[PDB]
Amino acid sequence: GQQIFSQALLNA
Amino acid sequence: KSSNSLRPRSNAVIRPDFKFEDLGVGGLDKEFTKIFRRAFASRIFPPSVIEKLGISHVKGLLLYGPPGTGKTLIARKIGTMLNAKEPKIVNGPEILSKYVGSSEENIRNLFKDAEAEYRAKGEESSLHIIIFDELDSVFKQRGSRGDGTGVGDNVVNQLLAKMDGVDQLNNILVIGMTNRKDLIDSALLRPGRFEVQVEIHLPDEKGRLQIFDIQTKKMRENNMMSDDVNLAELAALTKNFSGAEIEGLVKSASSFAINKTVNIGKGATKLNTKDIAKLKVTREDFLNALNDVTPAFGISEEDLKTCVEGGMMLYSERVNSILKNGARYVRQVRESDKSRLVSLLIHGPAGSGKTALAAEIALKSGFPFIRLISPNELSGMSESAKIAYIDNTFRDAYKSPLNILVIDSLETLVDWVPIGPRFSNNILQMLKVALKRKPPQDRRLLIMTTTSAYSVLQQMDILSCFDNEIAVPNMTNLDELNNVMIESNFLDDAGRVKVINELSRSCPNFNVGIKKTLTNIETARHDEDPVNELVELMTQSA
Amino acid sequence: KSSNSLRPRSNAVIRPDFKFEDLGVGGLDKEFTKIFRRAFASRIFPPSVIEKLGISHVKGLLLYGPPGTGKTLIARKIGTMLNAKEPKIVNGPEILSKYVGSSEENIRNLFKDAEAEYRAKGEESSLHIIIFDELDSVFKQRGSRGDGTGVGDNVVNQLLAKMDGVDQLNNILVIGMTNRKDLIDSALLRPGRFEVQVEIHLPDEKGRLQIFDIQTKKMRENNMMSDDVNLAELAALTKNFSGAEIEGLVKSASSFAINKTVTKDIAKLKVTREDFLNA
Amino acid sequence: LNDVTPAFGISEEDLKTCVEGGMMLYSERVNSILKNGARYVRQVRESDKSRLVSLLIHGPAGSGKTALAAEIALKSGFPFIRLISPNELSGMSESAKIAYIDNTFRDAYKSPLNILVIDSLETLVDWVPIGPRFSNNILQMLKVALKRKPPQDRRLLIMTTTSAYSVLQQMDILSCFDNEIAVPNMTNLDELNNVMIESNFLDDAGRVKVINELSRSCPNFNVGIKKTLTNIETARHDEDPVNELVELMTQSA
Ligand SMILES: Nc1ncnc2c1ncn2[C@@H]1O[C@H](COP(=O)(O)OP(=O)(O)OP(=O)(O)O)[C@@H](O)[C@H]1O
Ligand SMILES: Nc1ncnc2c1ncn2[C@@H]1O[C@H](COP(=O)(O)OP(=O)(O)OP(=O)(O)O)[C@@H](O)[C@H]1O
Ligand SMILES: Nc1ncnc2c1ncn2[C@@H]1O[C@H](COP(=O)(O)OP(=O)(O)OP(=O)(O)O)[C@@H](O)[C@H]1O
Ligand SMILES: Nc1ncnc2c1ncn2[C@@H]1O[C@H](COP(=O)(O)OP(=O)(O)OP(=O)(O)O)[C@@H](O)[C@H]1O
Repeated sequence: GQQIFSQALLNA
Repeated sequence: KSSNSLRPRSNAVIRPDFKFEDLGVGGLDKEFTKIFRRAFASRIFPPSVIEKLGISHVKGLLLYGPPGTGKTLIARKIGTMLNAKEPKIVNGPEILSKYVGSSEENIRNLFKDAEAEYRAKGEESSLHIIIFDELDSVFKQRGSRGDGTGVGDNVVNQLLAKMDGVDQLNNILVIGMTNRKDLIDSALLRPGRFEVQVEIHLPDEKGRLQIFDIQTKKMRENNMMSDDVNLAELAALTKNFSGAEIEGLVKSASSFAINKTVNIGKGATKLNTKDIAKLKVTREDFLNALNDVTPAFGISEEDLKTCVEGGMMLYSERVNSILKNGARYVRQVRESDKSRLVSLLIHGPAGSGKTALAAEIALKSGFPFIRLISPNELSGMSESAKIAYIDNTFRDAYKSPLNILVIDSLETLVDWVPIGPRFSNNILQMLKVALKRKPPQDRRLLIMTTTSAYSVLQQMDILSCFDNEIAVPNMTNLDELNNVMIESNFLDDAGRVKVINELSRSCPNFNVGIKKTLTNIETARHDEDPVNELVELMTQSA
Repeated sequence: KSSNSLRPRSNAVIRPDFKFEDLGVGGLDKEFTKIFRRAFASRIFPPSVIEKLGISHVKGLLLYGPPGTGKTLIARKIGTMLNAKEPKIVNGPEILSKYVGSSEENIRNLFKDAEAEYRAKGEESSLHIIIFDELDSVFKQRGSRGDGTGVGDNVVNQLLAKMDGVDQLNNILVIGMTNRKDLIDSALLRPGRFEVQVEIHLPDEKGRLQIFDIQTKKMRENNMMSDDVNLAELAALTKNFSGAEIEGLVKSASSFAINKTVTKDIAKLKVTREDFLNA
Repeated sequence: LNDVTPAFGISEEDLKTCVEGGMMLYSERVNSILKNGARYVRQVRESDKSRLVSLLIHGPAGSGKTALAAEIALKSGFPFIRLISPNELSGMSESAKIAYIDNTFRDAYKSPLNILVIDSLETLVDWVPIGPRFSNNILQMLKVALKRKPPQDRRLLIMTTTSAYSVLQQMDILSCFDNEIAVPNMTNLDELNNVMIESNFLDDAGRVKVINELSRSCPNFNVGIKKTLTNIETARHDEDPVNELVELMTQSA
């Protein structure tokens, strides 16, 4: 019974 | 250009060539007057006077009701029969996204074109429409259980801040539809956000006639319906039918009429030019179709038919008196305008036949709305589930102007056993509070409850909820047995004679009850139909 | 386009050559009449007449029964012998995902092709089919299931809004199989969503005879079955059997014979009554 | 005014619906009790150190207590009026009931003057005489909350209605009520006719006939007003002559 979000990094 | 004469707006919204017979929605007629006065009445008067009154237009509309009634049809017709920009349809949970800040952006992007055009032009901007479907999916009460992820609150906050905020906007109309308005947030239902709220209910008999005439319109004008079809009769035959089941009925009748020519399967799948140019849907097709579409609001009527599977043999004379009393009470509840709640109790010895009499009275009453609560339906569930079921059933009965409820075997709904004594206090209290709550204004109810342990109900101190008692004594004389045997076809006349003659010698103060008598006759029909078996069984059972 | 044209459809949906005798399912005859009358009857008549009557086609089919009695078999046969498009199969809870908002995006992707083809070719579109398997696993009554994160309600609402919404579709047919019809939601069974409901039950004696006949066929025409085997007696001895049990019986007897023969005696292989009785 | 409806004023309508049957002054004791209630309202309005006054209203079942309390409450004119009754709490769980009661009591400490009405105390705690069975937690919550003084310069008047005086005596909960009021049943046959004229059941001659017949064959009259009104309503549509009315009255008595 859990859920999750997500973030993002750009390119070096 | 607006001349000196105060003439109506150039690009009006509703135009002057409009009438409620063009929409195509039948039944609801007062609701439409309300909707079209409150919302689309301040956009037709010339802008000058509406500007001299200092009032802004309403920017919200909510439609709620049971399943299969006409909400989405109204939304669709309103969206695509006006003079405005195309609607921005959104399905129920079509907003949510995966990344951290994309859901709120999706809710923000709906208003931007409207903002731009209001900023650029002013009061001449064309109306914009956006429609939320299944509103009760994401916008739930803040701070409640559920939505463990922090999404249940950010979405609601964004919508609240964007519908009435620090920057004004009055060229939008947002419309929402739902089956449960008890879960939508409480700050979304105040003037300024979703002002007009309308409930759409099941249709009336004249409403059913209007819906039937609406559906079978292209069929009649192309000469494809027979001349022995009377729509009034069909409206009469359909009792618990919603707007979305008449359509199913019509299409099933069409299938029956089609299938005769091209018999799918078999070898008769060959289409003959002659007989498809003379198609006609007839009455028998409709009557046959009535056996396919089973209404979902009338299941209990089949259980009230099952209850009386043994037939009402009018033995004795007390039965007629009981039935007459029941009819009198039904008539009184029908006519009187002040008696808005009448409750009865039907008590007697076990096996005397109470449920059958209650079911017979309820069936012959002829009311639109009838339901039954029985131990069978509640088997295996838990206490909370049972209370929820009882509450839901009692709430469904507060609509419509006439209702009937049959509560069966009260003492076994609360888990009674005399050793402790043990029972459930929660269910007992719920029923005690439910059998004294008057329905909403302008409604009536008639609650008939049976029991077989009168004394126990007396001890619990619950004998104040009821209003009148009906006793059902069991058979005592010996002619009643003769009538039952005559109506059951046990033996020939001679056989009945011998059985009654012998029984006279070995049975004083005969007292059995009908439910047992029928079973004894049934089982005695096999072993020894002569007197011996029936006499032995009736002696050992009495 | 239209006009009076009393000639069959351009690309008929069923076929020019069809008969129930070759479908491959035995014991269910009334059920097939009902299904093919109510569902595939309006897709054969010329489009002109159907347009005149103001009718729309059926967009659902639910069929339920006890374990192992011929439900997936029907769902397979319907979706492979109808000149339609490739079925879109979703078996079990194959949609749930652990990212917020990605669970229902899988339910919205099953209808994209149908919408795209409907928007271009209005009423000349081919038939699209999607099969839901174990329907009762995820689509339970909304509001009653135990507390959680609120994904059950979103899934049910998404399917409800996609099956019958503000944008109309007239190309889709969706099939559902389940063993417990009571658990399904109440609003999914309304006419217009899952209109035709059918029940598959254990067969009677004639059903058992027909199943036996259509199971042992390729071994009766290849001259591999003895002459002392009588299927009427076997249909009489097996009582309360299901279709799956009869198939198991057949392959068990075949295994008996094959194990018995075990160099080139295979040329004479033949299944006999004794193998069936031992099975 | 029929289109827009308040959202906070959803409990004064219920109080207004409890006196739907109408008030009839069939005697003078009714006037006396109403005057006493008005006196208490005046005292709580004009005083400064008496920030909490609690009353009890008790009597035989069916004597019309809730209607009388609602009538006193509605004529006060205070800014804030609220009612707690079994109908509101039906279907909830124990914890939900406690939370609801606590929040309603905490919402009464805002306005300068308040009135709170508790209906059928015995049924709020689920009392059944078989066990005896009842809920202890709710009883303790109510007992604690009926003696707590409100914050500075705020006044609250609590009125609670019960029909099991003896049961409350047994629980030892009778120390948290300042004054008590009784509402005895109608006991003089003349009062019946006083009601009858107010209801216009039958003609004057019929009224004389019924009163004379009952006086002939109905000593020690004891009915209660609710039952009397129900009987008159039933007798309107079945048989106007005395027979039905006299039979029903002698049955209830
Ligand atoms: N008042 C009505 N007049 C004519 N047809 C109606 C009416 N109400 C319903 N229908 C028929 O019902 C069909 C489906 O109803 P509708 O689209 O309104 O469902 P709904 O009320 O939104 O249901 P749900 O709760 O499942 O979303 C409509 O296409 C129309 O054929
Ligand atoms: N008045 C009647 N006349 C003829 N048959 C009757 C009558 N009442 C009941 N029956 C028959 O009684 C049988 C059903 O019994 P029923 O369920 O009414 O009994 P009951 O006393 O309510 O049961 P229980 O013992 O569970 O409390 C059916 O055969 C019905 O035909
Ligand atoms: N009516 C039938 N006629 C012929 N074969 C049948 C029939 N019913 C079942 N079978 C045989 O049963 C095999 C498996 O049955 P199937 O997979 O259709 O069962 P099911 O109803 O889907 O089972 P479950 O409820 O376990 O999912 C089929 O391959 C076929 O061999
Ligand atoms: N003095 C009165 N004169 C006339 N009608 C009255 C009077 N007092 C109450 N009534 C009416 O009679 C009924 C009063 O009974 P009500 O149920 O309100 O009180 P109760 O005794 O607390 O009830 P319960 O029977 O539930 O214990 C209501 O219809 C009210 O309108």
